[PDB]
Amino acid sequence: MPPSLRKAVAAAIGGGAIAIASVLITGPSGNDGLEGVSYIPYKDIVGVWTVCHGHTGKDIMLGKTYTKAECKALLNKDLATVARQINPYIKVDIPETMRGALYSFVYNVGAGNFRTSTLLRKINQGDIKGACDQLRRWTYAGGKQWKGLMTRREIEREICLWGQQ
Amino acid sequence: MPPSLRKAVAAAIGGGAIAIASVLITGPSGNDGLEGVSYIPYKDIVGVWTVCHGHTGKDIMLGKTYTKAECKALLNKDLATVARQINPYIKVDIPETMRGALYSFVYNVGAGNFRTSTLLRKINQGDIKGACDQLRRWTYAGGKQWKGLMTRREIEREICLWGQQ
Repeated sequence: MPPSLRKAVAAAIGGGAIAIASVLITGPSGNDGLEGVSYIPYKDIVGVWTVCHGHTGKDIMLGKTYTKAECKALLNKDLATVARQINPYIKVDIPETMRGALYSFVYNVGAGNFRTSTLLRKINQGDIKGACDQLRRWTYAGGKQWKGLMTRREIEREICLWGQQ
Repeated sequence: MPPSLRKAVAAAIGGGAIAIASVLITGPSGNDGLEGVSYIPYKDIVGVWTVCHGHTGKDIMLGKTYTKAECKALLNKDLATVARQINPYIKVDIPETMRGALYSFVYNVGAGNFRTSTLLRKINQGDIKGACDQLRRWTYAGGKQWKGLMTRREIEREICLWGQQ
């Protein structure tokens, strides 16, 4: 992964899994994360209105320009939700970096998908490393494998393994 | 369908399939259709850089704020590309309204999915009404049905059937 990303993540680690995921998502510069960004709401290709760093919800105001700070609060709020949604499903100790990597993965694929994942099963068997490899299976959409998802999962995979090599 | 769209598509008919498809994608106002719109490029959910009416390609200037006029020009080229991609595969005559609906559909799901569809199979065997119904089967992605695609397919289906009712 880009050296600038490694560095932003390392700076974020003291903030814990939330800060780490936040960095993966926005990138150090706010433009350059794993998630696309727009300060004006837009319809994605499944017809869902999206704003900021991929925030979705019925709170989104159509004719409105969101501030950098409004977007930060939305992300924090959404990542808190991700944490609440998956943490009780994780039943072994894991590094804050892996947890952060998982918030990013789930921010993308959704908590339902996480809860029924083979990945989660591997985690709970104490198979931390193998759970990290499972990220590779999540690179398909619309019946097709996507280079952008492959890259995204390799980066998520790397933070996943940040502790263990 | 919304009456405003009905009027727009009706006005577009003399302009052929491309003008019809343009109405569907950009909407009656040119600023609110089936497909989303952004004037600053952004990375979509499969990590692909996008701008304007969902334009993708090697010609996207990341630091540029695009104008409406620029966005419509790009859509125009992309629609001609969709037509080039699918028209040789359609062996029977179909109304312009139906072909316009198909451009919009293929703009969403891609020419690969179209070329292998049961939808196309039915078209070329003359089952036009059956082709149109097939659209309703294209509302799934990431293992779930999306209300936004269901609404889109219904709009595209109505146009697809414009001729015969």
